Amino acid sequence: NLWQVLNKANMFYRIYSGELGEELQYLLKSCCTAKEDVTTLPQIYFKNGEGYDILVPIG
RNA sequence: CUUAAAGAGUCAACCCUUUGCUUAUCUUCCCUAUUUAAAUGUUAGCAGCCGCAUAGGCUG
Repeated sequence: NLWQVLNKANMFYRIYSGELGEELQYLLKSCCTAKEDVTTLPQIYFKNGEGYDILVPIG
């Protein structure tokens, strides 16, 4: 699948630095998005100096 | 307010059987245990006889 080919011989960094094309850089980055959901995830408090931040640790 | 917050692992059982660790052995020679000295500590608390005494006295 795409997971094997993008992960050997540093192929994801090769598409990321555009040795195989800038329009491919676009295709890669079109899939590289940040989708967010905080349900069923741990939510802890970390001290940031006179206050706390709710950190949601993702692996 | 801690990768916070939350959670039933349950069940079941035939390890079997078999067997030759035998064989032969020099332990061995050696040689100073020597010398003293208070048993003291009263070292015994007896035998009769005068008596109701297992109270108290006397006799040696």
